[PDB]
Amino acid sequence: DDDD
Amino acid sequence: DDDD
Amino acid sequence: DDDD
Amino acid sequence: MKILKTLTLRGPNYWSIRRKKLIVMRLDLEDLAERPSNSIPGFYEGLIKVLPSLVEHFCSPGYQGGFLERVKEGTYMGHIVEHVALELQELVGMTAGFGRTRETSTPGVYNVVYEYVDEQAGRYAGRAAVRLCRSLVDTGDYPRLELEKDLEDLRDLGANSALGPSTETIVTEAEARKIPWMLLSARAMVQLGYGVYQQRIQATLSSHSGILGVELACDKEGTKTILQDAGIPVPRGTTIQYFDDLEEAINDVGGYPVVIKPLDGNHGRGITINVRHWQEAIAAYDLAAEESKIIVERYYEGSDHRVLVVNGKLVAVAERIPAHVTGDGSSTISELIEKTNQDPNRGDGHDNILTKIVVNKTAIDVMERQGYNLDSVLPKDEVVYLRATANLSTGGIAIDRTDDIHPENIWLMERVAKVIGLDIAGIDVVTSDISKPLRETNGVIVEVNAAPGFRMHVAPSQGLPRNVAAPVLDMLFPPGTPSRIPILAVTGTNGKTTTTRLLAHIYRQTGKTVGYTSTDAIYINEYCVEKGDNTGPQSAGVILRDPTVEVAVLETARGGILRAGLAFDSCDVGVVLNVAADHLGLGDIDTIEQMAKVKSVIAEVVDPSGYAVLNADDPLVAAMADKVKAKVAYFSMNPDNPIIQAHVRRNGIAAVYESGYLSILEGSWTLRVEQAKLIPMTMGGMAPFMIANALAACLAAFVNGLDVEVIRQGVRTFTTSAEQTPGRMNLFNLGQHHALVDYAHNPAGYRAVGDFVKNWQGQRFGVVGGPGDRRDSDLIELGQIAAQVFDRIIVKEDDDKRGRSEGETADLIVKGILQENPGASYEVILDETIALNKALDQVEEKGLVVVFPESVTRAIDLIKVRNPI
Amino acid sequence: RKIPWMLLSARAMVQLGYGVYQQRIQATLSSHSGILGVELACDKEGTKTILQDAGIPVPRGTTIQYFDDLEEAINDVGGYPVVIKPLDGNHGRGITINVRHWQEAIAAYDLAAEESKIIVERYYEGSDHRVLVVNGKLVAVAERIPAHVTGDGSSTISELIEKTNQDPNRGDGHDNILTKIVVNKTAIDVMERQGYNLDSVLPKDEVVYLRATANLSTGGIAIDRTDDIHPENIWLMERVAKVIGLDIAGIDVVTSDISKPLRETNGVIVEVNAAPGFRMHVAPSQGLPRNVAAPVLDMLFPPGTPSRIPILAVTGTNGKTTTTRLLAHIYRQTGKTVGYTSTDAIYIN
Amino acid sequence: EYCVEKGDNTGPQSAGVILRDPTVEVAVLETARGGILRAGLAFDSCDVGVVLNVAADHLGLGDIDTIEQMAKVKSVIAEVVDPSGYAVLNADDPLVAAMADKVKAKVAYFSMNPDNPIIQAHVRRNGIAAVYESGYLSILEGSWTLRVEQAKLIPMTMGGMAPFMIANALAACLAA
Ligand SMILES: Nc1ncnc2c1ncn2[C@@H]1O[C@H](COP(=O)(O)OP(=O)(O)OP(=O)(O)O)[C@@H](O)[C@H]1O
Ligand SMILES: Nc1ncnc2c1ncn2[C@@H]1O[C@H](COP(=O)(O)OP(=O)(O)OP(=O)(O)O)[C@@H](O)[C@H]1O
Ligand SMILES: Nc1ncnc2c1ncn2[C@@H]1O[C@H](COP(=O)(O)OP(=O)(O)OP(=O)(O)O)[C@@H](O)[C@H]1O
Ligand SMILES: Nc1ncnc2c1ncn2[C@@H]1O[C@H](COP(=O)(O)OP(=O)(O)OP(=O)(O)O)[C@@H](O)[C@H]1O
Ligand SMILES: [Mg+2]
Ligand SMILES: [Mg+2]
Ligand SMILES: [Mg+2]
Ligand SMILES: [Mg+2]
Ligand SMILES: [Mg+2]
Ligand SMILES: [Mg+2]
Ligand SMILES: [Mg+2]
Ligand SMILES: [Zn+2]
Repeated sequence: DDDD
Repeated sequence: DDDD
Repeated sequence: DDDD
Repeated sequence: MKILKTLTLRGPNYWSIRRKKLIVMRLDLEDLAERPSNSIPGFYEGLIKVLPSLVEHFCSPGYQGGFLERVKEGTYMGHIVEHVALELQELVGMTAGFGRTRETSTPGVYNVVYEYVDEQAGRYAGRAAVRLCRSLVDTGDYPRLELEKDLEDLRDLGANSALGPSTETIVTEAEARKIPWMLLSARAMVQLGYGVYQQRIQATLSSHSGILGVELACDKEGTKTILQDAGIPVPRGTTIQYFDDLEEAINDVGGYPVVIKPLDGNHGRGITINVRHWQEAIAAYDLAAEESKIIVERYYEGSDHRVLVVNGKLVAVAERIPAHVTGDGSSTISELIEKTNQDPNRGDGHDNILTKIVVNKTAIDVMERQGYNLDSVLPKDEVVYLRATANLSTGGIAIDRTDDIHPENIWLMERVAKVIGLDIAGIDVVTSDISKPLRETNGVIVEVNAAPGFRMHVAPSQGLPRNVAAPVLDMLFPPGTPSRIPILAVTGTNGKTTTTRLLAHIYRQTGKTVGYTSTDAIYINEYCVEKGDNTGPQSAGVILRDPTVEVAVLETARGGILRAGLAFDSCDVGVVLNVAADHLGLGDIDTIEQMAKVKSVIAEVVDPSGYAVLNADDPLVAAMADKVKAKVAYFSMNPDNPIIQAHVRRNGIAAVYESGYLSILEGSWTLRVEQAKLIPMTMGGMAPFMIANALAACLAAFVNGLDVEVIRQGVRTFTTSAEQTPGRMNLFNLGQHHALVDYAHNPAGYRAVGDFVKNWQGQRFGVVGGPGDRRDSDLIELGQIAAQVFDRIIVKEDDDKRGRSEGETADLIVKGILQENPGASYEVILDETIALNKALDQVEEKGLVVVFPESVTRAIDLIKVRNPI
Repeated sequence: RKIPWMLLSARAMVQLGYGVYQQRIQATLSSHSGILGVELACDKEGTKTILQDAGIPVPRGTTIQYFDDLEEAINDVGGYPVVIKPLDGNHGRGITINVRHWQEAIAAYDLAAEESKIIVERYYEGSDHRVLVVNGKLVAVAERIPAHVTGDGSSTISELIEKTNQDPNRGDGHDNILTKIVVNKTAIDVMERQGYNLDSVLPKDEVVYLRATANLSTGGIAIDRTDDIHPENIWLMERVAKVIGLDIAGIDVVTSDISKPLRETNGVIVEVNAAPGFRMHVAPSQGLPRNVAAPVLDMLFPPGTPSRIPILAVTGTNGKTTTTRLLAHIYRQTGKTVGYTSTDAIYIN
Repeated sequence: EYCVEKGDNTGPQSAGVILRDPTVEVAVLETARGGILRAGLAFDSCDVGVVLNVAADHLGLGDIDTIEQMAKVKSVIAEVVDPSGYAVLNADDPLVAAMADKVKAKVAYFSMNPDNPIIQAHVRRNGIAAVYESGYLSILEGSWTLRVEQAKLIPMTMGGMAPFMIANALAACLAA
């Protein structure tokens, strides 16, 4: 939830 | 949820 | 610093 | 074979300056020490068949046939487990090649040193190498399944510790630019830089990313409202709170080509892209309805483009296309998928450029909407999509279009990032032609993303890769600014703590925040952070991670270097004060030549633009000048030292003691700093060892740029009083009598104090202390020293601890003192607390008594019974 | 200070200043508040780890994943005077402050167990102090005390509550300085633990608490102690804010004496808060009110800098559009970004 | 763009006009063998030293008879570059590439052939090079490729049909  |  |  | 001890080194060390990541294993060859390979039947064939890959290893002969030849020859097992630990790591893709062996202790115990990539995998491979080798010197083989399971454990250990690819990208560029980095204990964060210049990152978020911008960007309705008020083109559309209102919503949008999304996110799921009929709208609703509560947006034609903006400036543009096959001859879809899924650039994930195309129910569903299924033959050049959206991880492609973007579109993208408030942002654009203005192609901006990934820009399937990280590091560390704070590292056998406190005191006179570590505590600007022995790499890390520190002064001990390496990699000033024979026999360092190699680590890590400060009066220290890549400065207590003279003639810098002054020689000019008699740490000029420490601190401050006037102010106001530096020259005035409390350990400190005593301008010289039972057989030497200095020598060595027997230590001192000079009233008293140090009036008026107690805490409590001034 | 302000269309944000000098705020968060600092401050275990590695005093304690392991956890802490919290937040709820017995520990567990998954911290003595730090610099300190009554003559607790709840400074909320004291089952529960109930007469000067924690909104008080804080304690508080990474931060400190170093009074830092409120500092019940906002505006708009961009307004019956385009063209020759509006369109450069 | 003096203005006497001029911020100086052999260099040290090629012109003059001697005259520029600066060498020229072992400064290379072994060995050690590839003039910096422009779109190059003009454009881009 951190490489969009 | 904004005046801690 | 050279090898094995 | 047993493993007795394991150390993990992380930084420049004894074995290597460059090989920072090493495991040192202390291996006990209980067996095998007496059996050099050829005495172990079968130990050649078993080794090569279990590990057939142990071929490329050169060992010492220098060529590809170097190792193995040495197994046929009488090589001992401690040299073999070392080539197995390296090979086991190589077999799972972790590259390591350095290693060494040395015999220590009693015969049969060896130090096995090898390189690691991952810390846990490294230690694992070591233990595994021992088991493999032990089975083969018992039996003739090693089960294949006991090799494969160990290789599986190494693969998992090296996977669990991996950084994600967006962090690897930033870290690699940071190393190229010489920016230091560390992992932090919380939330997978990484620190870049030292002290006051530190920055933090977490994947694609940084210390410059604001919370309001990030939260707004995650609110799809909020983002749309803000942008359309700014005149930015966005899709037309509305919202429904899961009522069956689609039949009406489609009317505000303007017709059936609509998009139905879940009303919240759950990854890229629940989205129907091009609805054309009512029945399709119903199906789309039921799927969208699965998530929490836009639903009917107008559908726009064009390709999906990703634009990356970093500091209000455009960095990269990529066009994304979903997994597909085409009419590459008159073949079926199932044949076409198998044909292209064999491409050498496809497989797994982040292993190669592309991944595999997978047929699943969702591929079938996407094809049904296009009028196709797996058995259909495509017309020449027909394209069939197997996925609704583009993504490299699902088998799609990415094309670099960075140089094809129109100047007006560049302006608009930068304005979007600023309106939302993001530093690093990804922008999703739908357009038929990125080379024309969006107003002419009727394109829209669909989404803004905080913390975007970089894979499509650093590893595109078509076009040129872009260095995305460079623009990130440029905003965090703007050109011309530092990423580091000054580091002054102090080492040597004796005098480190005193030198460290004086040097910190001098820098403090400039008004900066100075942090330092010593054997007493960790301090910042005169406040204590932690107490106790705080030397070593764990304390150095407290100061370097501290956001307020501008200057770091660190005393460095051999214990820390031998146990875990240095904490900082490089420094500006490296000071080596002396090499002497203390701590020998510990840590596998038996000789003075070896101790010199431990101390030289500091001199060898000084940055080429910095300085090494060496003692020209010390033969082992002066010799380090030929290893140093940095500039060299020297200090001495004798202005005529040939080294100093040769050096200043070549326009070097030196500090000397001359004519009662401490002065700096810079080329042909002499700069006087102050007189020894006027500097309080020096006992009226009568303590040569204190003068030498003052010279080293003054020279380090000078070569690093401080002015002379600042240095004078610092030496004039520095104190080492009782209750500040207990046990380090505490002189007490008690009636017509003086007494000194100190704490010598190795003999050099008994001599250093003895010289102070020789210079005492008073009457009798007495000694009321001595060594404990923790010393090596140097009691006679210590006795000989006392006999050369004092005329009142009373022996005390039968104390409260009595580490060995009773009074034998005192008897050995007596043998020494009466050997050298049987003329100092050589009484043995043993009671050091209520007799030796109590009957002090045996000493003539204004004489001096020196206390070398087991414990200074007691000595300074006892001396006080006489009411000191 | 003559800084222009506007409300924005999204997320209740307010804009301060014009053009390139604009700043945004949302309550107590601003355009200078970083996400990593704010998220770390909301992670109680993460915050504790980071601070103790920096040499900052924090409570001793452990964690349990809702197993009945309290009987063992109390041993690592060092004895029964312990604190049991829910393992996550749900406002100031589910917390037992001073456990002394096993049976109490069990009751505390069942209540803490209601939330998602520290449970046994050592209990420390002292008062609850709130410290406000704005830009790596201390602004205000206040001491907080929970709702209570005292032995103000030989009266019962129920009489004492009615006596003090008539005070003209009490009522409603943000309408006056103090609010009303309300007796409910939770007041009764707090009094039972002290050996009292509503019909008991208090001894002279005895103090009975009606609440477990301090809060002005529940009837407690706040005392300004800003000028009584020791220089070493000031240094430590500023260091805490910088270690976490917050611009505006509230720090919760437990100590018996704010005028002595925390190491001498054996005090601890209990919590760090992003986006703290200001009521206790701008409207204390005792002491002098502080202008908290002034230090905030000083970091957003540093002294000597502008908050506005030049505005050139053109009017008149005829000739406005022509004059507007020429004037914009002239300013543009200086290399600046010029925006303008006319009857034909809105343009930027 | 204003002319101060006209005529052959190479040599140390002209370099001195620019260096003594109170308005100049950057100095770019073409340096000839005539000036070096007759009176030495005017500046002692420099930031960038560019050596384009060595060829057999002017032999027999100034006591320089051989190509090996002419190479020693040209190498004077490479040897006066400050250690913090760069020497820019032609990797396609055997006498020029060889000067790299005399240089105390950093070395950058340029070539018209991306596969030149020198360039490959150099970028693998994280050096900098400029090459002509795929119709583009580009800079190789470590593992990354930076494209500057296409040869066909740069007017000094005759539509991409004049290789010697491309080579000069590469040297100027790399020095900048
Ligand atoms: N109105 C529209 N017209 C045409 N295409 C659209 C429209 N809206 C979205 N898309 C496309 O559909 C896809 C949906 O992306 P979306 O905005 O909903 O983010 P998401 O699906 O929730 O998360 P993710 O990006 O990981 O898939 C994008 O590839 C985009 O190109
Ligand atoms: N060159 C020297 N400089 C200062 N003190 C010395 C020197 N040589 C011997 N000594 C004596 O030994 C003692 C060493 O104390 P000091 O703390 O300064 O060294 P140290 O390196 O910090 O020891 P440690 O390893 O325990 O930290 C002094 O009090 C002094 O009596
Ligand atoms: N170890 C401790 N020793 C003594 N008192 C404590 C300890 N821990 C917390 N407290 C006190 O108990 C209260 C609990 O505050 P807490 O840290 O759990 O935040 P919270 O209750 O979850 O949210 P809120 O502040 O709104 O009540 C505080 O008033 C604090 O003074
Ligand atoms: N003083 C004046 N300056 C310029 N134009 C004038 C003036 N007086 C009369 N005119 C005439 O009237 C027209 C006014 O055009 P202009 O756009 O410049 O004024 P305007 O204020 O913008 O009108 P509007 O209210 O529609 O915006 C000109 O084209 C010109 O023919
Ligand atoms: Mg070897
Ligand atoms: Mg998207
Ligand atoms: Mg020591
Ligand atoms: Mg020390
Ligand atoms: Mg709190
Ligand atoms: Mg009008
Ligand atoms: Mg008009
Ligand atoms: Zn070997």
